[PDB]
Amino acid sequence: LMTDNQIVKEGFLVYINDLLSTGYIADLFTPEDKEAFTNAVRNEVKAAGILDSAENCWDFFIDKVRKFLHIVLCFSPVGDKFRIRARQFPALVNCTMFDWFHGWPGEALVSVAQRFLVDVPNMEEVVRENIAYHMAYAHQCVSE
Amino acid sequence: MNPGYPGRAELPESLKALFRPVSMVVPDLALICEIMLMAEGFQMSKILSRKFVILYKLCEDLLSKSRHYDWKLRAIKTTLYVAGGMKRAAPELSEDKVLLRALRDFNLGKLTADDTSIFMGLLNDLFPKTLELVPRALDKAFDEAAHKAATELGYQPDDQFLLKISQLRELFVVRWSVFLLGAAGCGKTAVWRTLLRAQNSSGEKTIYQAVNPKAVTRNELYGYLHPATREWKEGLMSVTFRNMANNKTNKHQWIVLDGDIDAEWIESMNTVMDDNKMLTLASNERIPLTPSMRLLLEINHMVHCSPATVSRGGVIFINADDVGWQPVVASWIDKLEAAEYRPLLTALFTKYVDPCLEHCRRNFKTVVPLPAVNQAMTICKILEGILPKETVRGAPPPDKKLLHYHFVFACVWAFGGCMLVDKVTDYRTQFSKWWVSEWKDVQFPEKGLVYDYYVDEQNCIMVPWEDRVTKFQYIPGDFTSLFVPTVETTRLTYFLDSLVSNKHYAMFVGNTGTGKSAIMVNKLRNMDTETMSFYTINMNSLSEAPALQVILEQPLEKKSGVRYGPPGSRRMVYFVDDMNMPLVDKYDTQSSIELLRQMVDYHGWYDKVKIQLKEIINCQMAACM
Amino acid sequence: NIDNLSFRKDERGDPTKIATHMHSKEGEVVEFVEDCSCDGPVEVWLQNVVDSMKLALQVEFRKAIPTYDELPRTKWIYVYSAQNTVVVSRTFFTQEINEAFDDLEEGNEEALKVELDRQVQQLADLIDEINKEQTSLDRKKLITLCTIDVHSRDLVQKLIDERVEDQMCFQWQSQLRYIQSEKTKTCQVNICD
Amino acid sequence: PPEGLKANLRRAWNNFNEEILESCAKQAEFRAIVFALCYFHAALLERKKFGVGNLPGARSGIGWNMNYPFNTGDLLCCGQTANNYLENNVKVPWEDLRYNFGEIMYGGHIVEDYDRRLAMCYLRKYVNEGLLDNMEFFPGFAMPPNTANHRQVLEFIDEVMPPETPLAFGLHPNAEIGFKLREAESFCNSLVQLQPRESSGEGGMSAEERAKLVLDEVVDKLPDIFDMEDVRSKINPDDPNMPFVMVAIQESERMNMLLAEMKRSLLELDLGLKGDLTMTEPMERLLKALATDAVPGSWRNLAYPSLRPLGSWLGNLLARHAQLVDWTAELSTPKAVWLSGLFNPQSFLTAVMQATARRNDWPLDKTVIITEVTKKQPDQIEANSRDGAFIHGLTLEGARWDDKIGALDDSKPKELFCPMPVILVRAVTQDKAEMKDVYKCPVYTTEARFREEVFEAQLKSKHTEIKWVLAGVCLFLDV
Repeated sequence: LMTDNQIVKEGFLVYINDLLSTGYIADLFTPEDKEAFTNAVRNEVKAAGILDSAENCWDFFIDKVRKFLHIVLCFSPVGDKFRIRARQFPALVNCTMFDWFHGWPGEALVSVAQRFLVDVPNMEEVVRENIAYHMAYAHQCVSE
Repeated sequence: MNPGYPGRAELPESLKALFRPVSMVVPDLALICEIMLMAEGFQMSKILSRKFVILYKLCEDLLSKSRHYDWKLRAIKTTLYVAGGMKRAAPELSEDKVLLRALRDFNLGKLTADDTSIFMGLLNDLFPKTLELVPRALDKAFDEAAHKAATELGYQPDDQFLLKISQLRELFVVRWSVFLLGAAGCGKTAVWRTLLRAQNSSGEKTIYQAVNPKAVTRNELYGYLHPATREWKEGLMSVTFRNMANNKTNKHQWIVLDGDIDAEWIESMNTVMDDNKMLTLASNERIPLTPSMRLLLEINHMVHCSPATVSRGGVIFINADDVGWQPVVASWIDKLEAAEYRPLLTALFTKYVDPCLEHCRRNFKTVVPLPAVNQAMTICKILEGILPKETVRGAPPPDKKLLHYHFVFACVWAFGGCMLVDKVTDYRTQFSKWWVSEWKDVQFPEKGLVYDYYVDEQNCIMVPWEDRVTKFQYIPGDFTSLFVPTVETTRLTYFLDSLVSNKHYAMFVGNTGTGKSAIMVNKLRNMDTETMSFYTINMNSLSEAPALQVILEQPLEKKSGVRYGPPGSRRMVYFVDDMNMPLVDKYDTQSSIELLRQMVDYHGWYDKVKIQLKEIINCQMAACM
Repeated sequence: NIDNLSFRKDERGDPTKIATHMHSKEGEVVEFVEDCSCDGPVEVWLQNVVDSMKLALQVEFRKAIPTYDELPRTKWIYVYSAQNTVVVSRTFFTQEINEAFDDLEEGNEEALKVELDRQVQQLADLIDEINKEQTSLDRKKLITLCTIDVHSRDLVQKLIDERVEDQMCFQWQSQLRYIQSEKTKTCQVNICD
Repeated sequence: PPEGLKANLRRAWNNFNEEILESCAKQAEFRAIVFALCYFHAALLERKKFGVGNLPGARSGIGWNMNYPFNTGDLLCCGQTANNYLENNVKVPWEDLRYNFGEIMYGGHIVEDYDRRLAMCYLRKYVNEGLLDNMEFFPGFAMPPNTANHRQVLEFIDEVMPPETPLAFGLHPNAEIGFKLREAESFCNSLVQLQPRESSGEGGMSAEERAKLVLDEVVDKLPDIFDMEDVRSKINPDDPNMPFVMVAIQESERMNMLLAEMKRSLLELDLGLKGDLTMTEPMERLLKALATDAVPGSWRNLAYPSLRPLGSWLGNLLARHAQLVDWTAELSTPKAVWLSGLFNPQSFLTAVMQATARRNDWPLDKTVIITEVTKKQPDQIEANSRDGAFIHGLTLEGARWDDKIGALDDSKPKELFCPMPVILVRAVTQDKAEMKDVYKCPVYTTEARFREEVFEAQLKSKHTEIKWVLAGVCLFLDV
């Protein structure tokens, strides 16, 4: 899981690129990483019931990553560099299960107001939920 | 000095007792040229100036200007030098006739045909008696060996070949900095190939050494004292120019360079690119060019350079007629030697190729840029795709029928095969129907779609590819986004199969996951994946030509030759996800792309640091964008 | 003017510090009159040999006047140095012009035609030795004289159109002209006053 | 600085000391010339209050086409050399100094001969011995021949008053109307920069207008018949191997690309404002050009009237298209065209000259331009031909094309702007008649900039060419 807030350099997303568009990175793997990592994974797949000539190691390699990595995004598009980097590399929209986060609903106001206003002295419920739905109302007024 | 607008400018404010304004603004080109033509030994140089300086004012005012047309006094001087020198080399004539050989060898190289008409008119308005105009010249041995080479080259020796090699041969003895300003498909390759092979057939052996200037960083090709070590790094260009400028003073040598340029890596060549012919280096290696080496640059467009830059180099601007779509067709005709079918096929290239050509030209139009000469190369690639399965040594009527089928298919797949696909504005199947409305020797199926139709070659019936809806599969395995081919992919992969049967293939244009994965895994699984071995790379806007080159060479065994080869006997088919991600440079070049063009053209490479050939043995490509 | 120096022999070790003559700025050897030695206090013999260069040029100027029997012949062009031939052409032709008006008296037009003929035949032999054999440096001399000739005939036509307009008018006043007060050994070049 | 020829003049004096203003009457011509040149300097400054740059208005608002840098240092240096030659020689050969004080000391900050001849003629209107006899600067204010004591004439211009007639500045009284037109539009765009609005000239859409595709070697189409000079279409000795045919072919093609460019930019007006893969920054910046009513046409490929709002400028841009999309393909016939519709008017000029060359001259030489002045002797009449071309709508500014000559129109209505209605010009080789009877009229692609000459002309001047250039006249594209 990686955040635009956590993203300090878009070079990071470059090193996420071949993971997604290509399927696996060579962008960040230093040559020792590629070489020794391949040496370990090939022996792993040899142990994984697949004894072959070549190229079947990368198959159980795909097993070990994509059945265990499943990276998820948490960005906001308002940074228009969002689509800029996708224009720089298709990985951002290639195989990416987009999810509308939300805006943020008035129901969130109401229900979270019950969720947390529950403990606030004075407990008085008619007043506290007049408050809860007043704040729903007021948050909607502030948004408009 | 010279200011910006007439009479008004931006100058110092308080410097006010030091100078006195005067304006030296009129070019005295008539006077100066007249001077240098007495220096070029000319008597009516008065009148010669009177005519010719105004001639080039009017050429500037009238002729369709381009990136390679100039009449500034520099090239003026060059022309006058040529005319005077050959005048003292060809004396005993009117000065105007020598002037006209100068014009003939000078402007015809760069100009177009409309420019040619204007030029003839400007000439004969001032210079009647056209027997003067384009005065007589013979290059018998040159053009005979050139036509010979072109026939041997397979390219059609369309005497625009002979015309162009005449210009180039007569300019080599004049100017050593030369440009082959052509285009994609221009066969400038063929031009210099005829040139150099023919001169190899006639002495002064023409050893050419190709390179793309936009391959790697300027430092590596150039060479340099190291910016952090101060050791002199050897330069590919300078190493070759020592091997080339020296010990190849023996005989006429050639430095070939196919590609294009940008005003970034030239500005230091100003001492060898010009007459100075003296490669001064930062480490001061001082490599002198001698008149035994020939500089040439096979190129398309001058979209980045100052006129003064290309002023040193000459421009041989080519006509498409010599390497053209019909030259491609008859070049293939040379390539086929089906001893009995040669009489038969030719007419098809007129009754099928031509009508389907004009149909595709206007009756339908696209949004994808397509070269028609490449459509001729496309139909020819279909031809060698289908040639081995044709044997005219048998009975002539079934052979002629099956071949007529083959060729009408070849228009379908080479000219509607490049047409706008479905889902834009009704172009693909409308092409197909209007083309099968023009099949003549063999029956045309208006049933269903001829698009759908493989054709049972004997019984002459046109079977749908829905006979091959198979294969079918969909299951997560070592899974990601999943794909499976069907009918259209079957026909497409059969097309590419007939291609790779000749080791041929084509690049690929389209959106992501439009069948791409299905197609690639399909072609991979069809035959020995040792041979059908691939290499998938998405190449992005930020990783570039060296970042491409490093990710190129992992499957590249470097075996004998030395060649960039595949590991053992196999035919790699490297895959490119999206080549249209990489960024253009400041001069609008995605030098990774041009590096790929270098890979595919020469079929090999030299490392930026090494001086070693790494040719290409059996590779193929798979390039989407 | 001194690019380098040209010496006699290995007097005082290295070639004679007696500065026999300078080496031409454009690359050639041009003779002095008096030859002073480099070994002395620098500036003094510097002044000496520089003034020797000056005096050499001006006295050979004095020499070249009647030895100009005829035009610069293939004899006279090459016998006299580049500076010799060009300076003579300059000042010779200048006084030719100064006479050529007859100072507002009839006779100028045919004279102008004759000097234009001088330009013609002069350029003719210059071009001839461009085409026939001539030393590259002497060919530089040839093109020098051609490029003198072009302006000379330019001025011929200039005063063809400027018909009667003499020193009393502004137009000849405008032109380059040499009061040869070589009575004092000076080429008092006197354009507008 | 407080200006005015009285003020301007007496400190122009004060640009010289007494001993170099007041001196011996031996050099009485010295003080006369210094005083005349003081007024001359003053008048250059006064007319320099006029020029171009924001000019659809006053022709007399052009003190200078290309407004040139002058300085008082030049004044003092010329005073030095004048005192030199007048202490030296009180005798004066005029042509000498009349070349000197111009070409070699003043004329160097100049690019066009028109202002050079303007200066030399304007002075020669007051420079002679016949102008050394109580010389008239302009009636009402003259030169007193007491030219020894500067203090005396200094008194005299304590008695010369500032309020000089506009023609006492040598210029007709028509500077004022267009002069305040200039200042009016100055207030206009001033307050424009001084008042904010959003999305009204953007709220006003601007993608409502276009021309369409033009010739692609497709037709020979002929709007080339009548102009009241060439009442009927003509063909004469021409080069139809390069007539205006292919010139206009490439004109139409280049403009077809230009229009397609304005299209593919205009393709995203609010599409740019509402596109993701189709945002257009250059035309996004020109959106204000649309809104600020400033011609976003910047893809400069043909000459044009520079100062015109979007409505007039671009509607007449379409009119230029129309005029030349008609005037595309006319089988060598060059008659009355707008010199603006020509997608390069100089290529057109070259075409018409090469047409004339087969007729008006001979091979290896060229004809010369001169104008249609009527009353030519009836011997060898050849007029409605390629003897000259035909144009319509070149503004004959500062005179009037009446009696088929330039008639005086300088203090009369519609005088800052007269057009040429239409002319059959004359291309000849020996034009050696009627040279001082004519102002040497130029032909410009503009007056608002005076950016460049197309070529010159020789129109019969009703009065002296001196004050005719003091008023000036030429032919142009548009307002």
